[PDB]
Amino acid sequence: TGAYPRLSLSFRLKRNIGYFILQTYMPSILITILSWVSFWINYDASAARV
Amino acid sequence: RNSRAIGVLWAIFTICFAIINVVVFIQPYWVGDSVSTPKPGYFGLFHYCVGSGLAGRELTCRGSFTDFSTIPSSAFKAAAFFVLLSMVLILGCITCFSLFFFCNTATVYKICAWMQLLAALCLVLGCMIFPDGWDAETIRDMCGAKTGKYSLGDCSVRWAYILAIIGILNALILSFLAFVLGNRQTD
Amino acid sequence: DSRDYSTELSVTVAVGASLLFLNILAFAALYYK
Amino acid sequence: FWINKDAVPARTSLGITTVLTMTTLSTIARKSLPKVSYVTAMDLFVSVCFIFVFSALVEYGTLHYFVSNRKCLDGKDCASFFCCFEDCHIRIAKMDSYARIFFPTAFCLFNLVYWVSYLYLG
Amino acid sequence: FVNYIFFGR
Ligand SMILES: *[C@@H]1O[C@H](CO)[C@@H](O[C@@H]2O[C@H](CO)[C@@H](O[C@@H]3O[C@H](CO[C@H]4O[C@H](CO[C@H]5O[C@H](CO)[C@@H](O)[C@H](O)[C@@H]5O)[C@@H](O)[C@H](O[C@H]5O[C@H](CO)[C@@H](O)[C@H](O)[C@@H]5O)[C@@H]4O)[C@@H](O)[C@H](O[C@H]4O[C@H](CO)[C@@H](O)[C@H](O)[C@@H]4O)[C@@H]3O)[C@H](O)[C@H]2NC(C)=O)[C@H](O)[C@H]1NC(C)=O
Ligand SMILES: CCCCCCCC/C=C/CCCCCCCC(=O)O[C@H](COC(=O)CCCCCCCCCCCCCCC)COP(=O)(O)OC[C@@H](O)CO
Ligand SMILES: CC(C)CCC[C@@H](C)[C@H]1CC[C@H]2[C@@H]3CC=C4C[C@@H](O)CC[C@]4(C)[C@H]3CC[C@]12C
Repeated sequence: TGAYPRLSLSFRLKRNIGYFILQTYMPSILITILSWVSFWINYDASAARV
Repeated sequence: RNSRAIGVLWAIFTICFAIINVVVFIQPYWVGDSVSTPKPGYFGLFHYCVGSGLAGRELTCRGSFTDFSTIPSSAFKAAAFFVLLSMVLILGCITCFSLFFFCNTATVYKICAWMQLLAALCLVLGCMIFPDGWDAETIRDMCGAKTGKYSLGDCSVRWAYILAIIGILNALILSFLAFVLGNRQTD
Repeated sequence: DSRDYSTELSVTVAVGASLLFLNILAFAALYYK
Repeated sequence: FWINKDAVPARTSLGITTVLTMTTLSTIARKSLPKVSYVTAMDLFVSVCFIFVFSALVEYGTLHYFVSNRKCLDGKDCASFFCCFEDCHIRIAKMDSYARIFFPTAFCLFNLVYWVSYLYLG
Repeated sequence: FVNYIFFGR
């Protein structure tokens, strides 16, 4: 149809990484260290390690 | 006679020391402003209350150790952190008071001799780092630009800082008392 | 109240000195009897 | 702590299940808020509880490992007066004996300090 | 409790 004016108001948003540290990253990490406990348990305790 | 009373006295007074330690930790009243103040209000380790002074000197209290973003300066963060460490350690002994009934007495006396010494060291380090924080924009605004790094300026010391200083001295004396009780009572 | 903090410092110093003197008295009674 | 040392699967199940319960409780507690990027009182309480149960689990792990898979100065001496070292295995086998009173009184102290801190000065 | 007193100490 033709040429039209335009204005644009743009924002840049940076996500605050504090919620995911204390909901996703840190529980998964601590689950990983707890999973490492199986190495220290005796080998013959199959039920506990498994 | 000697042991069975001195131990109870030391335990009771250690409970009192821990009580005053937590009290000085959570009390906002640390660094006030005298009559020569740009703005009214008091200041704490992590809780600053700045009197607006519009009509009824209402204070816009803001700040909490639960969020470091609200704390003005990292020096205050370190001071609160080390006060928390000291309070954790003294609470570790008041936890360990039940452990006497199982383990050897002299060695656990020495355990809180040492861990009282670490609590005293943490409280000392926090108390000397606390003056470093008097440089943020908040302190320079409410208490005046005369305030600076290790410079009180127009600010005034409230009861909490001197309370922490006597708490440091008391922690040292308590550690020495625990040391001598552990060492001598074996003989 | 204005900006009067001297009473608080005085009473806090008094109770602190009293407690410190109590601890030093106990220590003195211990380490040399 | 009151279960026998040889009941390895039972105690392991207790510890692992408790940490899963703490994680689930943390999630369902924090889903009752907006997605704020700071800690709250409930998050702090849940964190301390998780620390307690994790301490119990690693305590049992240490017990199982060490039991199964392995065997000047006015004071006359300066080290004894201001240090300590007489072997401090000694009483590692006794760990469950006095761990039954360390953890509950630690938890009671934490609860006392926590509630006194919030309910009055806040 | 029963496991404590009748299988342990
Ligand atoms: C978020 O995302 C968005 C989207 O991706 C992103 O947006 C881009 O942001 C950049 C700026 O950072 C925009 O680019 C600028 O555009 C300016 C406008 O240029 C056009 O119009 C020119 C006409 O001049 C008149 O424009 C208006 C009236 O219409 C008014 O200001 C005056 O009357 C003025 O005279 C026109 O000349 C220009 O021409 C293009 O084509 C010619 C060739 O044909 C070429 O020679 C030009 O260089 C240009 O490509 C264009 O059509 C523009 O002025 C501005 O210029 C920058 O560079 C010059 C030097 O080259 C500097 O002098 C000037 O100060 C600027 O720095 C710049 O190009 C871009 O358009 C946005 N994206 C879109 C799709 O619109 C945001 O930035 C992102 N981030 C955040 C957080 O916001
Ligand atoms: C007796 C034992 C005592 C232990 C007691 C432990 C004490 C626990 C308090 C810690 C410090 C709290 C204050 C500082 C951290 C919290 C404040 C904070 O915001 O931190 C963010 C990242 O870190 C954070 O989220 C949090 C970092 C600290 C987390 C510490 C974890 C504690 C133990 C977890 C247990 C595991 C189970 C818990 C999960 C179920 C910063 O990022 P961000 O730029 O986006 O913000 C910018 C802003 O614009 C929005 O916040
Ligand atoms: C049982 C022992 C080991 C526990 C010792 C640590 C406890 C007492 C500590 C750990 C985290 C601490 C809390 C951390 C943050 C805040 C926010 C502040 O605005 C008031 C104090 C308060 C609410 C603290 C109270 C004491 C606290 C709960």
